[PDB]
Amino acid sequence: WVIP
Amino acid sequence: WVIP
Amino acid sequence: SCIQFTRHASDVLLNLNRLRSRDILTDVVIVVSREQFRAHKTVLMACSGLFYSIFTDQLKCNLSVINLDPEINPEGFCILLDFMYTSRLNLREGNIMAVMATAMYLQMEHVVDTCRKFIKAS
Amino acid sequence: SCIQFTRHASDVLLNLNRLRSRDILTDVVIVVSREQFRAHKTVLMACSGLFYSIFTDQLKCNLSVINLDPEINPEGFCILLDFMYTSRLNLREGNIMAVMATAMYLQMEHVVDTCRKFIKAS
Ligand SMILES: O=C1Cc2cc(Nc3cc(Cl)ncc3Cl)ccc2N1
Ligand SMILES: O=C1Cc2cc(Nc3cc(Cl)ncc3Cl)ccc2N1
Ligand SMILES: [Cl-]
Ligand SMILES: [Cl-]
Repeated sequence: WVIP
Repeated sequence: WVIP
Repeated sequence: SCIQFTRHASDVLLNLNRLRSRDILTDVVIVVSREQFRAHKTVLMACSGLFYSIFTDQLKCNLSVINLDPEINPEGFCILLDFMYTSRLNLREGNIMAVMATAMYLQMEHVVDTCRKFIKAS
Repeated sequence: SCIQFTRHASDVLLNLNRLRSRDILTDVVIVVSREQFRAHKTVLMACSGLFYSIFTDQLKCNLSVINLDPEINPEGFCILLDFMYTSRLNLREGNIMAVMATAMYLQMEHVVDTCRKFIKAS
């Protein structure tokens, strides 16, 4: 999971 | 396009 | 000896979401309490262990309406349906409990994992 | 303020390809000369400008069989259908001309672009  |  | 187009899967998902927003080729209504959600059975199956089981069933595969368990929160479902079609999860303090419970019911293991991690941190 | 799961789109496409290989929820047959190819209309639309136009047509959207132009090569179509479901293109010296022509007809602009680049190099 990432910060888009 | 890449070499997978 | 194939070549690969890096953005292909993302572009496919983006177009499937555009079809969903325009209600094109949607073949099922998911009923969550009073709320109705139109979707594509194949996308639901690709994202959820529960929908995979439902639509591979020789009788349920032909249903145009699926009613979820009355404990399922319509907002939690909406957040998860958006994630299915975009890869983006709107996880907030006020919805994390409903999102995790809905993801456990829908059998969306990666969402369950991040919810457990975010709850543990707080 | 969403979070994003990097592998989600690829995982969705992988599961849609698994449904295709097992002939699950396929809703159309594409006929190319004597050859038949089963697929999901939504995936074809998401990948091809031609299928997007066909299945948004109020009459054609309801057809279970689509016949392609007799000039279309079944092998070129097969390579392109595999690319639609995997992001992987089996581009070879012996098939590049048939793949480019089929991609131009199907309106798959990124495939047309790499075929033109590969032809130019040789
Ligand atoms: O967390 C999850 C997400 C998920 C998706 C699917 N859907 C498929 C799985 C296979 Cl092997 N082939 C085809 C499909 Cl559509 C099943 C279980 C789960 N669990
Ligand atoms: O090279 C290409 C690939 C492609 C795909 C689609 N399919 C869509 C486009 C839009 Cl805007 N919304 C929804 C869909 Cl399914 C149309 C044209 C082309 N050209
Ligand atoms: Cl997931
Ligand atoms: Cl393309």
